[PDB]
Amino acid sequence: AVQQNKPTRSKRGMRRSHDALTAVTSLSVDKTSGEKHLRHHITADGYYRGRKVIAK
Amino acid sequence: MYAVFQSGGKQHRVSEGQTVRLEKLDIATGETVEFAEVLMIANGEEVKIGVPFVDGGVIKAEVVAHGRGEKVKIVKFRRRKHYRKQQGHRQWFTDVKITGISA
Amino acid sequence: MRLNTLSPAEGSKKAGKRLGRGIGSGLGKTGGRGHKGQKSRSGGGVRR
Amino acid sequence: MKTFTAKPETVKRDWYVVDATGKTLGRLATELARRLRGKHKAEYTPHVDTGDYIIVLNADKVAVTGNKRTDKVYYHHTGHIGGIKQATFEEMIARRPERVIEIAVKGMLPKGPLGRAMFRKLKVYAGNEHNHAAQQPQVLDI
Amino acid sequence: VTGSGKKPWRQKGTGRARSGSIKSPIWRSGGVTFAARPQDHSQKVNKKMYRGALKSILSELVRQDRLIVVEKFSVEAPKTKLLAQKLKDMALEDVLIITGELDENLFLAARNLHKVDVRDATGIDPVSLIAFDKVVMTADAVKQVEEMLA
Amino acid sequence: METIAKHRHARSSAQKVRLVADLIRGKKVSQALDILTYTNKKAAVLVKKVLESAIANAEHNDGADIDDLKVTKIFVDEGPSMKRIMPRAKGRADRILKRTSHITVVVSDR
Amino acid sequence: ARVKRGVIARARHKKILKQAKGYYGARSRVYRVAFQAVIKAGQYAYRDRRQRKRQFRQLWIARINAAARQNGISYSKFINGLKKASVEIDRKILADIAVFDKVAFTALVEKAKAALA
RNA sequence: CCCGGCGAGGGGAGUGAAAAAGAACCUGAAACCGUGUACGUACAAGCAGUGGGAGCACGCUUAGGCGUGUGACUGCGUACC
RNA sequence: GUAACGGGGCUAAACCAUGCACCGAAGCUGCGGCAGCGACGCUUAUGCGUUGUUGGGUAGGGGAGCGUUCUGUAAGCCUGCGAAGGUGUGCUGUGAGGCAUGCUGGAGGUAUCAGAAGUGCGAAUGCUGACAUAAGUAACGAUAAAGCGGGUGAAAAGCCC
Repeated sequence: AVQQNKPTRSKRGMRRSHDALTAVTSLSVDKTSGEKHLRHHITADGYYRGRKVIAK
Repeated sequence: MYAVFQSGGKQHRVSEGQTVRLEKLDIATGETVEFAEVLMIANGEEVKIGVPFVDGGVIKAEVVAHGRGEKVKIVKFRRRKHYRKQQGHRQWFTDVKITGISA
Repeated sequence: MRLNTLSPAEGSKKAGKRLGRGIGSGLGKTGGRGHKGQKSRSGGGVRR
Repeated sequence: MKTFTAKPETVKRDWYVVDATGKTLGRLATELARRLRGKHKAEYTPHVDTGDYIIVLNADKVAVTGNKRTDKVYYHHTGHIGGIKQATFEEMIARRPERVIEIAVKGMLPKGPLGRAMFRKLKVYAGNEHNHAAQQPQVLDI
Repeated sequence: VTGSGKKPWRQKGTGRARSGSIKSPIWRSGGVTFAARPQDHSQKVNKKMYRGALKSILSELVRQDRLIVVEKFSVEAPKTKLLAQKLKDMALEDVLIITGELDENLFLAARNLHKVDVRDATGIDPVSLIAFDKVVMTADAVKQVEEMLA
Repeated sequence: METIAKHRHARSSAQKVRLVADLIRGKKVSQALDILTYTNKKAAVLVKKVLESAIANAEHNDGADIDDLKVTKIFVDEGPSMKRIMPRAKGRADRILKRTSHITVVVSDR
Repeated sequence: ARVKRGVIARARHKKILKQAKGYYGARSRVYRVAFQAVIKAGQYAYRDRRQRKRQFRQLWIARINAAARQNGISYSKFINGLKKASVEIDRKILADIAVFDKVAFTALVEKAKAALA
């Protein structure tokens, strides 16, 4: 449409308040290495639950 | 204990030990303010008087400053008419500290 | 030196209106020319 | 000098139990609203809600007096269906019996917010079953 | 402003300004509405009012003891250094010298003197004459100024 | 002991960097750097270089130790903006303004 | 003589934005809306210079009312009894003793009800 | 010397009277967006102001009821040209 | 949507016959401050003491003062022994305004009084700049699309093989 008057700067931070980036609730390391991990995916050296997978 | 007296055309409630400010006096700092125009004292108990300026009563005070106050401004305005006006006034005072008012 | 101490006789220096200055001033808008009509506008129309 | 004026910590209230069985709707209600403001009391203040803490003992049996009742039908239009919509005089005492007194003192209180703080000091409950035994309510006949 | 009579225009009544001409004083920069013209602020000056205003300032110069009247004040040559050694000797600083005779030797002096200055009695200058610490005069100037002030 | 890294004239709108900074605000430096490594997104590598430069001059130079290093401030400001003509319907030539950010990381042991 | 225009106005401007200290949004950072606010502010203040005394006067009267009515007389009947009773200027602003130290105020009131006719 | 592509940009260290003169270098407002801190916002309501006001931070208030800033809350109340 | 007492409430808290009370405005009045001017006294070129009705106010008229830009006393006198300008605060006046000062600032400044004026912006659906705003909304250019492996490269869903 259009608008009546110029909106306030407090409005711009309120409209953004729910769309913001949310916490990760900390992290994982391996059961099996001193290498650090990515939670519930696999590193390049296969470390998750040891073994080896995917040596690319 | 509280009491009422007349500073002039305005009447003032005041208690024992109170520093209060009122409309201007002639009297200076180093002299005594005292009021026989005390209209009643509200004492410890209910007071029964008819006739004011109570003859068995006083409110004793002293001057603690004679000065003039802060500058107030008065704004007069009415829209669409191009009527805007300002005035100042400062007003003089006296501060008194009350020692009298019997129990 | 004595120069710069002269002054006009009483009321000889009239000073005069500036017009069109402040909005709290009483004088401002229209100028002392009133609302609308040929003489509130700039100088035109009718001959001498 | 300046006047004394009220502060939220200074307010006393005290606890009252209002017999409503001898009574009629408005003579309880305007006396109750008056106490409920602090207009029964010395307020000495424009902005602090003083009041009493009020228990209404019953009000489940409150007569309106005369024929105004059967056209006092508590009118509303929430958002649907042609017509005004309505509610009987008979529900408001027979079911949720508090409400007849609540929306009787309500219109006697100032604007929005201060009347919402005045209003929330009243309770009526269901009737002859009040729960403020432990506060020791001072009985009042009107 | 030259180089255009253009109207920017594209009508009036279109969410914008009256847009009359490209040369308008409100057109950012290049010319403003009341900028300056040549000035000449001089008037007639009334001759009977003027000479009696100099009788006024001349009476004050004897009443205020600023009129010394050194007899035939001059230097030998048109040198600042002679006039400056004379004024120190007379115990005078920053004084208005009136030559009566436009003799070159006084008239080409005083250029080096920071606050000392030379004028002629012919049409004696009234802005100068109320300033300076003293009026030095010659008796030859007092005569020729008086014959101008009648 | 404190070190600023700023990255001026950075290739971002600033709301979009502030989106990433405000997640990692007050986290302490080493965890904020993991959370930042494993967000793949392009705004987050851009901010890493200035997060990393900050912590890195604290590990050398004027600093001492980094075990007690914490991210004392993290914020982003409007850098100098460029105006470009956007091609558009019916031969409309409206302005699009090409933003940059001047992004500030400060770390201290304070 | 080209005058700069506005080295006087910088001092009127900052006085206005200082007087506009404590106000919300544009009234505190934008001069146009600051100027608007100063005019309405001082008009409101000026109605309320008088209006404050009338408003309070309602309260001066109603505290004296609860006191009097606990003393079994109605307020207007008490004031007319005291009027009928000999001299005393009294005052509506008088009773500090209505809300606290409430032992007192009865003797005047008790006098007025009796003297009433 | 640190981060970095070999980049961009800042910082430390050093230079000068001064970089609170750092290269777009003169000192630098105001819009503008963002940080740091204080106090505040979940019986919560409209020109956002006025009049009344709990509280708290800071200020040894010679502690002598104050100063400083903000303010729950609420009587009253319709912008300027 | 009560909404023909302003509303709650009232079957007397109504209405009618008689009357008294109270509350109720910047009115009426006194205090404290103040404008101009009438009257009388001193007694004037200027004023000051007592007293007095007065003083809501636009268009508009008239009197009076201020800073800004520049001259003139200013060829003096003050200045890195800390000048304009920026800014927060206090003090002060009837208001415009004046003054003092911490922070900033690294060269300029200044009355009394006279004089000249391009002389105070916030509006002209005024012109320009910086840049806000609805907005992180809308946009992904004939879907002459792409898949996955290796590589340059700090980095590849768009490059290269």
